[PDB]
Amino acid sequence: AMYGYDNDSADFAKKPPADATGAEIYLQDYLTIYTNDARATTGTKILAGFPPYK
Amino acid sequence: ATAILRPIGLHVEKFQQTYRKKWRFLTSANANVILAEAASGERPARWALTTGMA
Repeated sequence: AMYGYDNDSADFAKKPPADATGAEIYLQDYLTIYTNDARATTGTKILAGFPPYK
Repeated sequence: ATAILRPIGLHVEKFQQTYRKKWRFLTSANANVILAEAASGERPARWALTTGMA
């Protein structure tokens, strides 16, 4: 998306390089917080919920 | 000594003119996209990147 395809690519027109145009790009990778799923855990369970990430 | 003739030179008339206009233009905010322009005669096949800069 930033720099575009090679001039001989069949898909050249699909991504006009933002380094040339200065156009906006959508980001798709987002911070995700995990915690254990104890629904099927046998024995001693850790039931601490989530960390207070806020 | 009194001069009855002096080198006044040619008679040349100079004319200055000024032209003014006021225009109001509307432009469209075009997307920056890539268009293919096929080869034609001496014109090679090329990619074109559009703008809204009128």
